[PDB]
Amino acid sequence: APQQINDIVHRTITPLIEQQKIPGMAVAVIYQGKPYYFTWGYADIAKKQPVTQQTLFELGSVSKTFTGVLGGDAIARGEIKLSDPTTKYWPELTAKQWNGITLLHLATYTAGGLPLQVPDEVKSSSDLLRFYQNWQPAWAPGTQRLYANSSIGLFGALAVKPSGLSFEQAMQTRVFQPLKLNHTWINVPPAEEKNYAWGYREGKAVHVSPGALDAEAYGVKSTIEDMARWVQSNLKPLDINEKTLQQGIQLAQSRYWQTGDMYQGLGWEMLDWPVNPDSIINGSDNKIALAARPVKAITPPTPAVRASWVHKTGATGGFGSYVAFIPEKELGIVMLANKNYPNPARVDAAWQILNALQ
Amino acid sequence: APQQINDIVHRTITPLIEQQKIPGMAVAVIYQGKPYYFTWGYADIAKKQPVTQQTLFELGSVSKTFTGVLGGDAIARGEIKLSDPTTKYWPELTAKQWNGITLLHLATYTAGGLPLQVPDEVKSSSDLLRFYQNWQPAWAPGTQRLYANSSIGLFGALAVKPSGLSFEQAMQTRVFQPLKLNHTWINVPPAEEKNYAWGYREGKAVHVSPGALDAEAYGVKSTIEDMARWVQSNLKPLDINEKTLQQGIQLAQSRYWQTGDMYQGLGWEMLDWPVNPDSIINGSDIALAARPVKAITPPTPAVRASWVHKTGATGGFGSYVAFIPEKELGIVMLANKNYPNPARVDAAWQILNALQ
Ligand SMILES: *C(=O)[C@@H](NC=O)[C@@H]1N=C(C(=O)O)/C(=C/OC(C)=O)CS1
Ligand SMILES: *C(=O)[C@@H](NC=O)[C@@H]1N=C(C(=O)O)/C(=C/OC(C)=O)CS1
Repeated sequence: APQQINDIVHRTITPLIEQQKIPGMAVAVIYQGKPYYFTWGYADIAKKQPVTQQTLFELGSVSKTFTGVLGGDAIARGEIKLSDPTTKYWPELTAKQWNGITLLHLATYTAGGLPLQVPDEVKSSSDLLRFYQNWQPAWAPGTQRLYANSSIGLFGALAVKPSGLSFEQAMQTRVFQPLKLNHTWINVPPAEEKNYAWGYREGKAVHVSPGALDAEAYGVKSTIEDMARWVQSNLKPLDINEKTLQQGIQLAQSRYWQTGDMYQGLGWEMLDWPVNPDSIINGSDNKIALAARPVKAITPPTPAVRASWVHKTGATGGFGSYVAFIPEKELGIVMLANKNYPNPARVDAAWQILNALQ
Repeated sequence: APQQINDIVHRTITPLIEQQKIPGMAVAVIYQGKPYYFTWGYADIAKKQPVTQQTLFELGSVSKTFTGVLGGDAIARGEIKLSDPTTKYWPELTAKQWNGITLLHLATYTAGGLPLQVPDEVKSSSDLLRFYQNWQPAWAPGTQRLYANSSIGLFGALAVKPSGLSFEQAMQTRVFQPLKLNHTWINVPPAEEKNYAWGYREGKAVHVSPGALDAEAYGVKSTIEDMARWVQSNLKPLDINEKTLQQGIQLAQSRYWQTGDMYQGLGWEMLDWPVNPDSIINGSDIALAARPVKAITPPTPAVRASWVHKTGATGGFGSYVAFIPEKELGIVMLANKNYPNPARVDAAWQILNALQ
């Protein structure tokens, strides 16, 4: 790596790991379009297995960026429209509160207060229909953004209905394969288990538990190499050969709603660059990031803005992830750890690094 | 051309020219991506000059397709947003009816009843300001569509302000040049007058008159070759090398509003394909039809299975362009008489339906 990349990464990430007591960490910096990789510590503390370029980490809510782009691709294929009623694709969802809730509201957490989590007790398809049929909204559609796994989770499940493919099969064949993400999985197969990091929570080794709509909201596992490729793809979508995927990545960075200084994409969130770092740093703390906020519709949505900070945080019980990039600067960063440590500390580190390099 | 293309075109266009008494016509069929050209009759009856592939015709309102694409390319550049208020780009528009009227409303005829024509007495840009300030909407913004040159014409004018270029210069540098439309003009240069057809209105030779926002709403002249290249560009925007233009073409074919079976783009109008030919044939015809619109929220990106089209007339010319992206199929009809729109649509549908 150029010395200026090594110096700012070492000075920022290495101390963060000490401060947060992170067992293992991989970071990619994309600089003038090319990836540079850094690794620390252990994937599995008991085995003393080092983090490598092949180590798979739980991306947690970073998965929503794959879901947003898979939906973007289905729109480009003309299979779905974000203006369509949710009930077009789930004809069994007939209760009256759903009138007026569209795929756009599910994808952007604006349906009117669908809950942060799908309840743990929901296990079957039948449980899931009953939970949505029984949900009562806190606000009208398209008035309030409330971050919610049960919102974008349902979007992803419905987006793939026209294709007839399972969500996993659509994600593999339409997104992971065309981008050569060859070590990225919704369900880690036996061959990859030896590379699958353990997460650490209260010192115990953990992996995420099965949950309804887990694949669509928080279920992707990936390596630092494949996430570097994912950043590159989202930095420069016109390089992607497959027309509908190139389109889908562009649609996932369109600005659909504005709250404060952020804009909501499909999975991705965006702010103009240069950003106020205190804004993304404080905004990432869960007391703000999970609060309801009033949205202004952006009518029609602004196409992807090059001069943006585009980012997403993600956590599972044992893992904490962050991805951020600025298309205009051909610059990005991926940070994967096998401990769930506070968001502001991720955003602050990533900001220090990217701001040094632009 | 392949004998089947030849035969469908000639058995359609021959009787059209006879029945409508058209003095000169040029047609291009785009079939599997490649252009095939046909020409008939006279560009200049008095001078006995035939229509050729280099004859310029007035496109009339087909010019709005170039204005919608130039707008789409300005949005792709980040210079404007369709969600911007009009007053952002013309802050002298202080009259209170302008609050809430966006560039999207201007581009799609939904501002609330701006009129079809800018009145003839509007010359200067101060007369133009006074016209817009004094205009009284019939409706709230985004509730009814009323086709209007004064609506998309102002959109064209404002969309280029951040660029710092004249509308003509932006159109030249950002659309005509990149697409090698080198015989397409807002103002026909002296060197190209020998190729400018006359239009014919009641047997008299006529050309379009200057008027305010003419360039933006109805003032482009072009050849059948350059119009075939325009149709190719709109059929396959992914082949275009300039990234903002490729995107601008896509934005112009997004579906912003629905009324009946038709969707409004930026300049272009679209229907799902296959189309009921009655929907487009009668649909193309009335001096004012005000139609309620449903917003497409958010707009649908350009749908490949569409019949995408635009009609156009000036006092002496009648033009039509239609294409179907998923079949790589298109047609351009240019004539130097303004004959009824249903006759245009009917011919076009009878040709393209036969070729797919
Ligand atoms: C995605 O990461 C998702 N959690 C998935 O398991 C979101 N991120 C959170 C976080 O940043 O920590 C969430 C914490 O939720 C709480 C504190 O209840 C949940 S939503
Ligand atoms: C463009 O062609 C424009 N005339 C410009 O000089 C419009 N042309 C019409 C037409 O195609 O005949 C118009 C019909 O008006 C309606 C009701 O759409 C509008 S003026």
